[PDB]
Amino acid sequence: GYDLSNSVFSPDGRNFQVEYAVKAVENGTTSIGIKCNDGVVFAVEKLITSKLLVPQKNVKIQVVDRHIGCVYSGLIPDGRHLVNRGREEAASFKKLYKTPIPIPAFADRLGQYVQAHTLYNSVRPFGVSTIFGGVDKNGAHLYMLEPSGSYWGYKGAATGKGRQSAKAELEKLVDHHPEGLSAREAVKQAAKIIYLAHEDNKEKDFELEISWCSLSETNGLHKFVKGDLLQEAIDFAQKEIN
Amino acid sequence: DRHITIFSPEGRLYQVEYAFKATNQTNINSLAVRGKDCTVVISQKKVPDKLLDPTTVSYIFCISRTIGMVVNGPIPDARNAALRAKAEAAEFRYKYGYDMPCDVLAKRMANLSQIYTQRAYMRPLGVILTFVSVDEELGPSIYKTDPAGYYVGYKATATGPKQQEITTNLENHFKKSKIDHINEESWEKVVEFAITHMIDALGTEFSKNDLEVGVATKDKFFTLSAENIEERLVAIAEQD
Amino acid sequence: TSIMAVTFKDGVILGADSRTTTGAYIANRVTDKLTRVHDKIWCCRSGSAADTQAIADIVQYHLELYTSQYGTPSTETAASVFKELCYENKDNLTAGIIVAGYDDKNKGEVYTIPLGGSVHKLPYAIAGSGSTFIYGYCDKNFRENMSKEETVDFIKHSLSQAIKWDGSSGGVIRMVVLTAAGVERLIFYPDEYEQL
Amino acid sequence: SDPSSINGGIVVAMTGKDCVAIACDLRLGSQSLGVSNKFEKIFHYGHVFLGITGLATDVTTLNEMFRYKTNLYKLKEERAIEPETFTQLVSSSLYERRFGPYFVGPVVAGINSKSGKPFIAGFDLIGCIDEAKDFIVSGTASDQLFGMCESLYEPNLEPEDLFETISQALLNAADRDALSGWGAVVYIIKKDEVVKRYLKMRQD
Amino acid sequence: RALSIFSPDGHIFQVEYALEAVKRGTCAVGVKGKNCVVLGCERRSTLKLQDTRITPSKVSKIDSHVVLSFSGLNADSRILIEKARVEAQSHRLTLEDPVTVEYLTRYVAGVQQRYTQ
Amino acid sequence: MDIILGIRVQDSVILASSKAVTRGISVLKDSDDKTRQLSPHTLMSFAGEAGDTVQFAEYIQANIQLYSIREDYELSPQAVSSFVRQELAKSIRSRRPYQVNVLIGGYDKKKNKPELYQIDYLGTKVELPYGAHGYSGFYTFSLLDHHYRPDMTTEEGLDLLKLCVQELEKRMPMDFKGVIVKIVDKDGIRQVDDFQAQ
Amino acid sequence: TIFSPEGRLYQVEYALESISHAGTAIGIMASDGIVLAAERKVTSTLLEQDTSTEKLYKLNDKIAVAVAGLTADAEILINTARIHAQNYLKTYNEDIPVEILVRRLSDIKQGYTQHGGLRPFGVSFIYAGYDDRYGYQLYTSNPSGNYTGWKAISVGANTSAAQTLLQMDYKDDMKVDDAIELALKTLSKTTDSSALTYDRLEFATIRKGANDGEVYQKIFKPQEIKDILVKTGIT
Amino acid sequence: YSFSLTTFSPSGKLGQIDYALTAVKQGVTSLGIKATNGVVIATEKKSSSPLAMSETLSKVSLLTPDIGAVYSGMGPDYRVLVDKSRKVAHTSYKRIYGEYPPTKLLVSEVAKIMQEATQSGGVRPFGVSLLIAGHDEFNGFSLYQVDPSGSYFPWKATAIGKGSVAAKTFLEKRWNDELELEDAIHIALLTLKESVEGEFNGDTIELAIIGDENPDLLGYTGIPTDKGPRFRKLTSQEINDRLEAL
Amino acid sequence: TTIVGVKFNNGVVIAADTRSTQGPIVADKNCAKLHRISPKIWCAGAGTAADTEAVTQLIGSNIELHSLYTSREPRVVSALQMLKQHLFKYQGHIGAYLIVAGVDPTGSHLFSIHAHGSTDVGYYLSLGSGSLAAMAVLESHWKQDLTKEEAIKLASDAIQAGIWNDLGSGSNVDVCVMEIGKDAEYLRNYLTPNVREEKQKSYKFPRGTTAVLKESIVNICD
Ligand SMILES: [Mg+2]
Ligand SMILES: [Mg+2]
Ligand SMILES: [Mg+2]
Ligand SMILES: [Mg+2]
Ligand SMILES: [Mg+2]
Ligand SMILES: [Mg+2]
Ligand SMILES: [Mg+2]
Repeated sequence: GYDLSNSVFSPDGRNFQVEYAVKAVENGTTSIGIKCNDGVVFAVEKLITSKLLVPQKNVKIQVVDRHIGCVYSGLIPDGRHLVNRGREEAASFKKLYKTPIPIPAFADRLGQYVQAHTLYNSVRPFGVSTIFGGVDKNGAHLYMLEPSGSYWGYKGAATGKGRQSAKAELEKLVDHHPEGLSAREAVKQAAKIIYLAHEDNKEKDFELEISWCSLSETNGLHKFVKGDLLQEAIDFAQKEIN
Repeated sequence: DRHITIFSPEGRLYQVEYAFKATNQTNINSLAVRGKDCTVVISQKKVPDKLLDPTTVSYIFCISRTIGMVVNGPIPDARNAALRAKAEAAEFRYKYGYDMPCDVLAKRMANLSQIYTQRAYMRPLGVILTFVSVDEELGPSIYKTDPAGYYVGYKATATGPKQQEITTNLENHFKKSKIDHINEESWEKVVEFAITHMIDALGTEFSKNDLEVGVATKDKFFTLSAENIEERLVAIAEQD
Repeated sequence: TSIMAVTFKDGVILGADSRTTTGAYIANRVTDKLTRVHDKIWCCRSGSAADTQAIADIVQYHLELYTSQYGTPSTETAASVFKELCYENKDNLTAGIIVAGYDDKNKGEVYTIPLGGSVHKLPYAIAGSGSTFIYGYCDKNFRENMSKEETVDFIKHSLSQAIKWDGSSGGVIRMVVLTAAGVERLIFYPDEYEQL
Repeated sequence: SDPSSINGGIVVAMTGKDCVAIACDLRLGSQSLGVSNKFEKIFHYGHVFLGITGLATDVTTLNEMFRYKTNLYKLKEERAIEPETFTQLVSSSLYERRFGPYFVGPVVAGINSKSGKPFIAGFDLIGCIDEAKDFIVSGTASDQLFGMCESLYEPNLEPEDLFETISQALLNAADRDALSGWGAVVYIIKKDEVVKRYLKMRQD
Repeated sequence: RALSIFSPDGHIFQVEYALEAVKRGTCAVGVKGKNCVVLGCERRSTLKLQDTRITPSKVSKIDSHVVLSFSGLNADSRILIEKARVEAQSHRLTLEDPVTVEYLTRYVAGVQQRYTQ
Repeated sequence: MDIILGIRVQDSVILASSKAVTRGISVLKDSDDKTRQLSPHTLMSFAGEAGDTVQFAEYIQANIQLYSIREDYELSPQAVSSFVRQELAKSIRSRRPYQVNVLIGGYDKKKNKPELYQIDYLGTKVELPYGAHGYSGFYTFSLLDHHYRPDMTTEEGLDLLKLCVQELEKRMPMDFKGVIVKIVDKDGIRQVDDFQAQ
Repeated sequence: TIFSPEGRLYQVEYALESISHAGTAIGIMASDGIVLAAERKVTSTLLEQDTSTEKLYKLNDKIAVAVAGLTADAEILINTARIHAQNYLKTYNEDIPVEILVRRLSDIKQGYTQHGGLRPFGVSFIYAGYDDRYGYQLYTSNPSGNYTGWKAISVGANTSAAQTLLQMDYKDDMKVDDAIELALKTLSKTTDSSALTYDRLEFATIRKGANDGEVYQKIFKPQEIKDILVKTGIT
Repeated sequence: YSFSLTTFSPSGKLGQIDYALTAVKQGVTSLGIKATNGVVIATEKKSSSPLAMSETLSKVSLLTPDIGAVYSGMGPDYRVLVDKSRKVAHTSYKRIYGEYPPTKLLVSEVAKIMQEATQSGGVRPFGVSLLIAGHDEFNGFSLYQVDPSGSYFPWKATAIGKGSVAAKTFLEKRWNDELELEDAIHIALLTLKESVEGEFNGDTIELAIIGDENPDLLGYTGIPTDKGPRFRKLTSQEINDRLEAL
Repeated sequence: TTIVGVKFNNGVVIAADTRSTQGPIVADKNCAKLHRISPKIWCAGAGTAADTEAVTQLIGSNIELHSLYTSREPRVVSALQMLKQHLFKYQGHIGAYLIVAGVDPTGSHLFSIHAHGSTDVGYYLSLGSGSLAAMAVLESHWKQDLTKEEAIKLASDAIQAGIWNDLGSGSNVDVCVMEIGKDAEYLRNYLTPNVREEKQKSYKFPRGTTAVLKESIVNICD
């Protein structure tokens, strides 16, 4: 009976409801991020349930303020909620301190909020995990946040169903390029990694979505990868996919 | 009777008891000791995933200019305690005109924990907090609080799964030396002593990326970096 | 009250008289109007002693917390906090403050938060009743990227004038030097500034 | 317009050897119009007397309030309140309304049942306490009273003598006050007994 | 928390049970003649050594011309009675005419209903 | 202001009240009743600001009636007045005070004595043999003080009242259109419909 | 605060059970006074009975109540009882009539019965009081919020036992000295312990001495109980 | 959770209350003995490790300069209870009469705090029992025990927690109404010894008394009405000096 | 009113006159204006007396609690910060002007708070109607490093300045010395210079002089 109410500590000191929330996450689309030399790339797998979907429209990556990019996997709506709060939290930070919210600051903000939803049985944990980051006064930052509110910084991160395949791919990158990775490369790389991770869900045709926040390619602001730069990586992935 | 903090027929609070188990979920051990004029706290640092940015993994927090706190428990509950610790510390200063005494900060945090123990809607936090500083009135200090709402001051202490091993090790040292503190004038040595006795009890060797040290001297608490740890780690590989 | 903060090559200096009056009575002749809101962010206070002391105390607090959570605050941020307080509560405040701070990337910076609660960043700033008299002198003798020595004098001169003419100003001249090397407290007596 | 000068009235309290006295006039008026000549301003909760002068509705109210308060006090503590204690009660009770006060001027008088030390005290409309061992005055003829007291008063008077003194003080002071008079009441308080006397005086 | 709620059969148990409490209460009766109404009630006899002089009578005046007797939880009644008396004076004070028995009734009724939802 | 007078003889309390209601420049009504029966042995007369006047009296009435029902008892005049004092003493420090003055005459069935209470808009309450509010006192007190006697008959009081009313009609500037008189005694409250000539 | 399928309020019924486990309080209303006696629960040689007050409380100078149930629960109600008394006095300048105070206390209890979701008060009261309208009165209120008035009554443990004994020896024209005797008698025959001893009693009377006019409430001091005990013969 | 967590059970028992009383029973022993010119309360400092520092845990607390409290049960619950108690001594009393409340009243206030835990929605009772000792001009000396129910009663002597019955029995025999403070301390010490498992000395015992006024502890000289606090905690040394005279 | 705070080589002393006045009338020819906030922290106040007493007791109380809760001796900067935040809260309406002095673990302190909530620090300060007469003296005889005795004299004289030259002050001098190592010593009526001379006659009336109409015994007991 220790898994029926949220805040309940099982006899092993685990919060079961949090853990089930993770399952909701696992059942979701794959998404990743790659911290690069001076920015971060975000990419996600958009599952095309049917031809009736208007192409390149149901955008899933979101921005917070003007420099933080956010992507998550799990119950989509729960993510939106988390972002909205991020936005409110970011503004309040700017209003009072003028400087846009530093990513570590932002992260802790989201963290504290989520952690709170595992404190009372009158709330259910968030059925999502978010990967986000951006550029700030001192470097790039990539973070991943889980339903328990836990979050840490990453060099690369992934989540969703193709998660293990993806992480594997990310790990390769960290070991082959300790120097860093140019924003352009990471883009292509993310494209690949997603294509790859897509195999754990190898049954439906997909639409890739990528975004970046680079100090040299986007001035430190979050912009989506579209047009020429997007086709380039789609093909790069379509290439190394065989 | 076992889902909210009400009493059991035996007169126990199970949820409080299970919270104590969560404190161990991380599998990190730490310890703290008091110097002649400082206080140190070592804690293991374990970065599993290669994809993690090692620099952001810590369970040691700078609460105020003079107070440091180490947490044994899950990260979420840890940070949740930190933020409040920080705030409470600030508010204390603003309202009273002098920095919040570590022991006072601890009692405060303890009182907040007691509340989750008595109110059904609040789950306790599965974390144990060790507060350290060099009190302007009390000197080097270590005050630890737990999910039961208990808090007390220590000559030295340790926390983690291998708590008892470390404790006995230290218990022995103090029974031998007769004093309630390491007898060294510099923090560097106390840090050493600390890491030494850690190695001694856990039976393991530490590199620079496996430790996390925090020091508190008059008017300031800081965390050493890898490089600073090394100078300690090196200096130790000569006595042992 | 006469106060000014001047940014120089190595950082910034804040100077001010030391007289607080209640009418023509000198309630306190050794007042310290140079307030620390943070290690290297200080503010000069002009207006209601009560209003400013409070605002200061509050910014000092907001910044202590900022620190705990996100590290060292910029001067721009210290300013924004002051502005926020002054602007949002304008109806019940009589305070004009100068915020000056030192940072390694920005060197010295100076902000003036006038009565309306607005903020202006400037090379130097002067404020207080005695300031009226030295706008001419200051706009004339001020040059950018001066040495500490030069700056000290420029402040010592401007303020001795202000003290000369304004009766609401006097006492001793206090200064605070904010540079990478640290924080220095300076004090000049009447016996010196009076005859320059 | 000054609420403290609409109804008129004065009170005075003095201490002697093992006793205290407290007197008040009886007029209740509305400006120039005398309205009642039977408005005692002295009340007691056990062996503690409170005299109150000022706006009459407030005089009434407060009296009602302190009974209530002294009553519960007795139930909880199982003993009668003491002068010193009552005093702090009155004070705190008045400061409670620091920004919309009861326009009155209270005077406490009694003898501590344990120590036997005579006690009197007075307050202004917001609790500022005046504790003097000689005498306390309040009312529209305060100036008058001070004059009389400062002259007529001398320490350690016997009940029989204090009586005269306080009566005279009250009486002549009242005669120089428009809004006071129409009768007077004097209490002579001793550890064991308390005598109350009405004085004959000009009815103008 | 919703106590009075529906059941699969369309009943509000709490309301239904309320009725049972009524059944356990002593009897009360009222019959109306041609130019009068009489209300009689039986007195409770669980324990006897009562001071009839003071004991809360079973018939209560709502107003100089309206009465109310009941059967059930003696406590629960007092409330209905108070609210009724208060509304009797209130009607007078705003309509300048005392309540009609119907109105009074419709009032006390409305109260009970409210407590059911 | 209007006239409100009361005088308690030995077995009752007589209350007389002006019959005029003035609104600005014209006299609207010449037959107003400025009193309400609180309980069958307690009457309250009143004079003050336009609405406040009635609104207050009716409130008191309702509240005294409700107690009579809830308790099956009639509060003593003394009780009825303390209640009224308290209600006034409360409004003096409210948002908008009831600018009302009232006299309360009642026959205390328990004590078997008549009782007259004077209470002003401030909560100043006092018990007297005769009393009035506003300027009414200024002209009549001199007469009352002179001729009043505790053992007066109801008739003696009505004459004394008459005399008082006469003086008012003689020296008082405004036309109050006469008075309405009521007596409160052991048998209740009756209106002396013979005070235009008696 | 819900109903059972039988039309009963669980918590109230159960509350009453708790009460029956409480010491016995007895109130006997005479012609010229009222008596209240009560047997203390859990005592010892070391308990200070002298400076004790756990079952008999003064509500007002004219009203006192005997308690059977949770002492703490009692005190809460008592305080608000003492307060209503005083409020009424401020408002009207007359002592509150016993029934009004009683009715008020009861309505509070009833509250806990009908709404909120808070457990009722595990307490039952016997009110001995006097007033100018009905003279001496004795009342009782229990957790349901119901109250009623008696010539003699008891609460707590062994009620039926005691009530039966009371109904047996009680007669309309009684006198205090006799009621005292009877009160003690009954307690003595319904106790669950060895024998009635002063250290186990609480006793109080409300008399209107003929050589005066105001009612005097007297709470018996331990010695006086011991004395009143010898005279009535419990030895 | 706005409904009472302590409900009445069919037999007429307040579950959570009885359980809380159970929790109290498992706590360390603490006692209080009332003499003619004083009161003493003592307990044992159950060091949960020799690494902890015994002093940083006052099991005996001052509530007002003339009233002290010791407990048995869950310490945390006591800690917060002491806070609320000290506060209410001020808000409900010194801030109104300019003097500290008398023991029975403060006791009564604390009681009130616990009863509310016994009925307010969403809480569990306090798992502690306190012995509160104090003095006041009018009532003299007193000792009171307060339970989670909210029930409180006065004692000549008593003990609570673990060996309560044995202790109460030892006290029952030694106590008499002619005891001078030193003697009660003695008996307190004796009584304490029997329930104490390990080492019994000034660092494992905590005695405190309420006796004559200590001007030396006042902090200033001048005003002659207040001659000082009557509550005084015994020092390790002062304790030992009496132990050695066993 | 005249109150002064003078800091000395190892402590601080504060003093004040003892005259309370309602308008131009000496109400209390000897009231006390020296309040205790905590055993070793005292303050003197001028302005609306009821306010100085109230704000004093209130903070003293909150100070007594903070101590108990932190198991630490009270600190002046705390008393300061608390008074100033409360006074400031009430935008000047709590007419309390205070000089708060006292010793604590960090040393000796002397501050002044104006009713609007502004504070000052100095080695010597004064407040009240006698403020200027007293400050005149301090500005003439004060020197750095006064002994305990020099400070008492100084603070004492200053109050005398106000006593003689200010209509708003008078009667006697109260002193309170807070030395670091020792207990605070409150010297009530350290100085008594204004004693009324023996009246020229006795106004003791001969018994029976007053006219009584009715006599009766009042009942105190229940
Ligand atoms: Mg994982
Ligand atoms: Mg909880
Ligand atoms: Mg809960
Ligand atoms: Mg000048
Ligand atoms: Mg005056
Ligand atoms: Mg006169
Ligand atoms: Mg003078």
